[PDB]
Amino acid sequence: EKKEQKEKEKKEQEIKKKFKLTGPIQVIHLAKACCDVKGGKNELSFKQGEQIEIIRITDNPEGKWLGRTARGSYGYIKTTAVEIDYDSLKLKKDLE
Repeated sequence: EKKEQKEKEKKEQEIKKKFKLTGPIQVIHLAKACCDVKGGKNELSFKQGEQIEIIRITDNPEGKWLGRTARGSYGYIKTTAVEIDYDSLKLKKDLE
């Protein structure tokens, strides 16, 4: 199907230039932002229990990863602001 552009908000337009995700991006892991976080202008405006996905493991000076909420907001993440799991790539919590 046309799973190329989804266009949810007006946010992904910007993030494609700002964080540079212009094109096809894949998840590296599944994060879940915890707690009350800084979440500034470069960061994702997420929250505690926010189901975000990180698409980019950045080594870039920001010292942040590139994540996105299920709400369609992409942002940098302090690696401490989220719970980064490898489990969530498979989801083996139930495992049935």
